[PDB]
Amino acid sequence: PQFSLWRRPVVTAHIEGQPVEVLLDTGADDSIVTGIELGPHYTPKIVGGIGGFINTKEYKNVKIEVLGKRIKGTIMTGDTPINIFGRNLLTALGMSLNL
Amino acid sequence: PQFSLWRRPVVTAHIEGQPVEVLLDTGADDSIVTGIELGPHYTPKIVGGIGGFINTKEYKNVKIEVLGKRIKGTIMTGDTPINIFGRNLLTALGMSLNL
Ligand SMILES: CC(C)[C@H](NC(=O)[C@H](Cc1ccccc1)C[C@H](O)[C@H](Cc1ccccc1)NC(=O)OC(C)(C)C)c1ncc[nH]1
Ligand SMILES: CC(C)[C@H](NC(=O)[C@H](Cc1ccccc1)C[C@H](O)[C@H](Cc1ccccc1)NC(=O)OC(C)(C)C)c1ncc[nH]1
Repeated sequence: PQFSLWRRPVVTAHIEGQPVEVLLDTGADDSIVTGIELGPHYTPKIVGGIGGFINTKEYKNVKIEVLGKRIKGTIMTGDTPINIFGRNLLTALGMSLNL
Repeated sequence: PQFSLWRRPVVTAHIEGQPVEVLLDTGADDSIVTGIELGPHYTPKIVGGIGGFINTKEYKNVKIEVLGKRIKGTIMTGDTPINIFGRNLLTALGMSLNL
């Protein structure tokens, strides 16, 4: 599809069956979400942005369904004020920025 | 053009004469640059990032040249880890996000 950017590109995705709305972020390296419980097998991390750093819980090989595609990829869960899908999940779907 | 998001979409902008590497960001409602100072006539703002709230200096009608275009926009200066061109300049340039 084409997101023209006059509204925030918010899309509904299913992460291991849970339904969540996420912002398609070209400015983020990772996809950080909150509100899904994915289990005790994570690698602890810390990522930065406008306002400072945040501790994350990284999970690899996660079943993701977003925009008619189904991919497997790394999602981080943490206290992020906005759910985000960064370039690691946008490249898996083959999305791109066009001029 | 098309940017495939495998590498961070950073380009060169010349904000009112001055050269700056900026990140093409769809997750951003505004554009915030650091390391340039645009002057005393600004309106203070607060915007929220991932680590929390920052204060920015907002300058309206800033002439910009990115890719082959000469546009005018609102640029904010503040404490960002990376210079970002958000949805207000991307729509001005006419860029889209596609799958
Ligand atoms: C939530 C994350 C995905 C996103 N942050 C990033 O993409 C940031 C952008 C950034 C660039 C340069 C310095 C600091 C931060 C990247 C992550 O913080 C850091 C970058 C970094 C490296 C070394 C020390 C400190 C930071 N990278 C990261 O976590 O993952 C990689 C893929 C590079 C290993 C962000 N963008 C906007 C708001 N938050
Ligand atoms: C470049 C900044 C503006 C950007 N922040 C935003 O886009 C933020 C965050 C956001 C993104 C997506 C969905 C909801 C909220 C919106 C801005 O913070 C705020 C909205 C807001 C203000 C006060 C309290 C709460 C929200 N917008 C803003 O200052 O600019 C306008 C002119 C649109 C009002 C950011 N920081 C890190 C990544 N993106």
